[PDB]
Amino acid sequence: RTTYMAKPGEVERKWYVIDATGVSLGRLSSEVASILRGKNKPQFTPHIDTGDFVIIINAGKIGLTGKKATDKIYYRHSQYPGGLKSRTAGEMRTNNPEKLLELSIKGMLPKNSLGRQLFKKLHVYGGSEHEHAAQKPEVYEL
Amino acid sequence: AVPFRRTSKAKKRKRRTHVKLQLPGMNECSNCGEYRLSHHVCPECGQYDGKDV
Amino acid sequence: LHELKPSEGSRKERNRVGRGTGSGNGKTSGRGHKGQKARSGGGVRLG
Amino acid sequence: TSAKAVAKTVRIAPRKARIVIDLIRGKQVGEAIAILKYTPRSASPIIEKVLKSAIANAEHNYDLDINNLVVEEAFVDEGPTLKRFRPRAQGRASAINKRTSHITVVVSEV
Amino acid sequence: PRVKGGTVTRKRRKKIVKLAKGYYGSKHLLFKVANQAVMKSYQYAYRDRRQKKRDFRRLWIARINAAARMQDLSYSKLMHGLKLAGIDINRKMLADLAVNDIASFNTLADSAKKAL
Amino acid sequence: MYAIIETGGKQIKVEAGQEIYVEKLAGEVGDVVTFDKVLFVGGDSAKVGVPFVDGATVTAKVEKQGRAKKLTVYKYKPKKNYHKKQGHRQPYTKLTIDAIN
RNA sequence: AGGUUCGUGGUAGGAGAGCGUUCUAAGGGCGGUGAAGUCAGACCGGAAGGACUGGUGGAGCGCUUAGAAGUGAGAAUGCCG
RNA sequence: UACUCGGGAGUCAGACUGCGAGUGAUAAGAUCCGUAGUCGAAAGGGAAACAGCCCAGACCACCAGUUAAGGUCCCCAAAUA
RNA sequence: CCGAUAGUGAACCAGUACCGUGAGGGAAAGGUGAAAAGCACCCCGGAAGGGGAGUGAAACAGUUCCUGAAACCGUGUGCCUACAAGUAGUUAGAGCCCGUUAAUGGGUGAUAGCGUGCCUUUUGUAGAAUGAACCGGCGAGUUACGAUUUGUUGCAAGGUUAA
Ligand SMILES: [Mg+2]
Ligand SMILES: [Mg+2]
Ligand SMILES: [Mg+2]
Ligand SMILES: [Mg+2]
Ligand SMILES: [Mg+2]
Ligand SMILES: [Mg+2]
Ligand SMILES: [Mg+2]
Ligand SMILES: [Mg+2]
Ligand SMILES: [Mg+2]
Ligand SMILES: [Mg+2]
Ligand SMILES: [Mg+2]
Ligand SMILES: [Mg+2]
Ligand SMILES: [Mg+2]
Ligand SMILES: [Mg+2]
Ligand SMILES: [Mg+2]
Ligand SMILES: [Mg+2]
Ligand SMILES: [Mg+2]
Ligand SMILES: [Mg+2]
Ligand SMILES: [Mg+2]
Ligand SMILES: [Mg+2]
Ligand SMILES: [Mg+2]
Ligand SMILES: [Mg+2]
Ligand SMILES: [Mg+2]
Ligand SMILES: [Mg+2]
Ligand SMILES: [Mg+2]
Ligand SMILES: [Mg+2]
Ligand SMILES: [Mg+2]
Ligand SMILES: [Mg+2]
Ligand SMILES: [Mg+2]
Ligand SMILES: [Mg+2]
Ligand SMILES: [Mg+2]
Ligand SMILES: [Mg+2]
Ligand SMILES: [Mg+2]
Ligand SMILES: [Mg+2]
Ligand SMILES: [Mg+2]
Ligand SMILES: [Mg+2]
Ligand SMILES: [Mg+2]
Ligand SMILES: [Mg+2]
Ligand SMILES: [Mg+2]
Ligand SMILES: [Mg+2]
Ligand SMILES: [Mg+2]
Ligand SMILES: [Zn+2]
Repeated sequence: RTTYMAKPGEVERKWYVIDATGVSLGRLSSEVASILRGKNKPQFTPHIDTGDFVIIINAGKIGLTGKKATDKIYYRHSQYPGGLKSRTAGEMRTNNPEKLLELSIKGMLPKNSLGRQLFKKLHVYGGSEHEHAAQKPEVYEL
Repeated sequence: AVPFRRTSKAKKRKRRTHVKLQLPGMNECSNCGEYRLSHHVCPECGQYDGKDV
Repeated sequence: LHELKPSEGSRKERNRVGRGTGSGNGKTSGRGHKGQKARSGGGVRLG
Repeated sequence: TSAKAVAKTVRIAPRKARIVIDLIRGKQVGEAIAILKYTPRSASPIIEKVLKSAIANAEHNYDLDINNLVVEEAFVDEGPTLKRFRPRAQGRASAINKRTSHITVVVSEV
Repeated sequence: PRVKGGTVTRKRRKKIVKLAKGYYGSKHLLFKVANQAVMKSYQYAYRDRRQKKRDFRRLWIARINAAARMQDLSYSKLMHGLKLAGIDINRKMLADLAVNDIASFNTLADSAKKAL
Repeated sequence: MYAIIETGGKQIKVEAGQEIYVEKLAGEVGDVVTFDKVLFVGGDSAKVGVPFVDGATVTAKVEKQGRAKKLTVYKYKPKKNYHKKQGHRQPYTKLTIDAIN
């Protein structure tokens, strides 16, 4: 009958900067995934990308509670016999904070073509400066 | 040893993508104006390198 | 002779089995499954 | 405007003739004749005779310019098949298909 | 007399095969796999006539939630407040109003907020 | 200016001059139909009903009484020799909106 | 004919009402200004199914009420092409 | 509803779960009884997937509403109550 | 009663061809047109085969010749497709292209949700249990005479004939 459906390129998409200092990995990840999907707008359409772009700074200061710094593990398999590799969360926070944030965010996005499209709108920096001043991003508070 | 399933039309047409053949390497004869292969004697006048053969 | 109508209830239509499952007498034709009584010419004596 | 020629029930398998007929389509007739002459396949003489027959009856029946023709369409169709047998081991026989084909070529201007 | 089986088999099978237009390969050409595909399509359509209504209700609820969060509310609080105020506008109308005429949506949100 | 009205067991948003398809109503073609279950009137002033706006009506004209495009309902159960086929044709009334009062 | 109430998942299986095919009888029709068959369509009926329009075809075929059956196929490592 | 008389049957391989017993080792998705349920012959919702567990019995249509078990940070509808 | 897979095995040079040492077993195969008027002549080609011209109502009836379905093989083109994990559909849905037995119309479909063929046999099968390469034709509760029960009709303390 008569219900609204958004068209590609119709809803204007914004740029946001989020500071990651002292926030738990999962809490920030949930909010950022919800923003990327586009679920904060009434023009949300399940088969169209209506979300926004997100910049994250200070990713080296994300928070881990309990003993997650030494006891939480990330695994990879190369598909070769016996090729499993292991890596703890804390020393990724020290060495590759961007990979840590990207893995956490990716785990809670939809698993299809559209989800892989949405993953490309996220930019993560471990320091306090980014390269996207020409996009004029805006501060967003969790 | 034996095909488990029959092959569909699309799969057969995809496999037959490269089973075409090429186009001969020919050009016109400076003497008689006929077509001929490069580095070969002209079969219409018996010329090569501008000489009778 | 172009308007013949027999007395109602005097004639009924025959039942035919083994003619599809929409009739209720399809595959096994009212016989059930796998016995002596499911076979052609099967069954036992009168007593 | 157009002329055509057909060769019917030619004793050659349709695939082996199609592989050659593919590379004549949409070409100027003199270039097409040259292409057929220098392709060392067994289907080239048959297609050459069909194409020259089409050019000839274009010239004769319709008074068209024989120097401005192109090959409009060319194709191969299946004809009837001769059924043969080959004796194999153990006393058994296997089927053989001697296939034939109809070959059609059309020429026109521009 | 003898009845030979002509002209009915072809008619029935052709009808089935035409019902399968647009399917992949043999499924739009051959009767035996077309028959199966047509049965499967009918069953799927029967089930999806039920699933369509609940999918649309999910979409309306998500849109209303997004609209109400901008007015410092939740979907659950807003719906409870609209119940308390005697307002009987359903999800379809509320989501339509949210996307197209947000001012009336804010009016209704104020009414619900006062009802709480 | 528009309204939200209740008919056919559901609700519809309505403007003037708009063509509408609803569940079958009583009335010959050309008669005038009045809806009195008005929930909301919008445009430059919002009248919110609790649950209906008092004294408000909408008037429309009957264009046709029809049945919708045919649909086939089919069911089967695998390996149980069970199939069932049916046809459906849902009736409707078409109207044009005369006025919102 | 109209109401009121209670119902309407289904295998083996019981009961009912029908669709379509060939032939016969009577009535009444169509058809070289084009029959049957065949091809294509976005039409109609609750189902089995039934029309209409155009191409091909080139001589026979529907409808109504009855009657009689070599009476409807997707599967049998089925038979023939 | 029950019963009596008459026409037509199919069934005689059952499974799991809770409770009460035997056999077994106070094993078995074991075996054999009693008692109730579901499957068989039952789709829909929840247990990730999952005949037999939990909720609940599909005449057809709708882009309407309220609830059950189960749930309300993201995947994924609803409390970062 | 059949109408060319039917009716004789045999509608056609059929107990023939073919198989077997032999006794013996045992096929396939109908249709130009009303009338041969069965295409003089020209052109390409060794021919076959074509393109004209002519005959005919028709040659897209041209000596396996009425009609001419499907599988299967091709040529052309409107829409989609080279970051994607697919029982191939269905529901939602842009964009592009059309224009009907005219009606809340047709083709194709980026992307999103849901979704383990059909049959048989089983307590239980998507089943790694069975069967089917595909398309077409053929292919399974009948008849006779008795018994019993239900319905219908005629006559009724009677009813009914067999040869
Ligand atoms: Mg992890
Ligand atoms: Mg009778
Ligand atoms: Mg009957
Ligand atoms: Mg098709
Ligand atoms: Mg398609
Ligand atoms: Mg529903
Ligand atoms: Mg099955
Ligand atoms: Mg009946
Ligand atoms: Mg019929
Ligand atoms: Mg007559
Ligand atoms: Mg037809
Ligand atoms: Mg047809
Ligand atoms: Mg058709
Ligand atoms: Mg004709
Ligand atoms: Mg009889
Ligand atoms: Mg018969
Ligand atoms: Mg028969
Ligand atoms: Mg069948
Ligand atoms: Mg057999
Ligand atoms: Mg066979
Ligand atoms: Mg044959
Ligand atoms: Mg065969
Ligand atoms: Mg059993
Ligand atoms: Mg079962
Ligand atoms: Mg379930
Ligand atoms: Mg709290
Ligand atoms: Mg015949
Ligand atoms: Mg003749
Ligand atoms: Mg004749
Ligand atoms: Mg010559
Ligand atoms: Mg000749
Ligand atoms: Mg013809
Ligand atoms: Mg003819
Ligand atoms: Mg044809
Ligand atoms: Mg064909
Ligand atoms: Mg194309
Ligand atoms: Mg990638
Ligand atoms: Mg479209
Ligand atoms: Mg695109
Ligand atoms: Mg078994
Ligand atoms: Mg087959
Ligand atoms: Zn030369």
